[PDB]
Amino acid sequence: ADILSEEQIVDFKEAFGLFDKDGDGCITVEELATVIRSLDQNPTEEELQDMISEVDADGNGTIEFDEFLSLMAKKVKDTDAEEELKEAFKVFDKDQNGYISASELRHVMINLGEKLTDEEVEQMIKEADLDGDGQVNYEEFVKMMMTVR
Amino acid sequence: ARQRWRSSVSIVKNRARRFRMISNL
Ligand SMILES: [Ca+2]
Ligand SMILES: [Ca+2]
Ligand SMILES: [Ca+2]
Ligand SMILES: [Ca+2]
Repeated sequence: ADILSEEQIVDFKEAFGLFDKDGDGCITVEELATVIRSLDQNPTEEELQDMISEVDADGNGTIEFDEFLSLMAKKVKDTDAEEELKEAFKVFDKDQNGYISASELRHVMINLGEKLTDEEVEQMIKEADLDGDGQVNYEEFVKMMMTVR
Repeated sequence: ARQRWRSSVSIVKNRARRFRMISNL
């Protein structure tokens, strides 16, 4: 279909604004470091500077919207299961209770620009929920992402 | 409903509010 709507650029635009506390228009290594440092990790500035210059053509030292967009929009694979499997579950199970509640999945859903219905909501979670307990456990999630059948 | 389920995960990957790419590096 290849729809692609403002909802895509908006999501990225919102995140970008987050990185640029001083909404200057372009993220700087320093600002980027501050955000990364406050991300529960502190990578070496070496790879950070090299990584930034790697994508940034004119390697001006700052990532422009066009660069940020393509940067992420382009890179979208995995290379790390425990990362995607955990990162996703972490988002779904906001409260991190070990189970995905309809309400939690409801937001993570519409929050993406989708108006579901009572019927869809039921089958939405009820389908993944093998125990029909109106909730999905991490175990069920992994299996659902694996076999899927 | 397996489609929407994957869509939610796929969309989340695109959104990456944590920056899987940058966060990883
Ligand atoms: Ca800035
Ligand atoms: Ca640049
Ligand atoms: Ca929960
Ligand atoms: Ca279940």
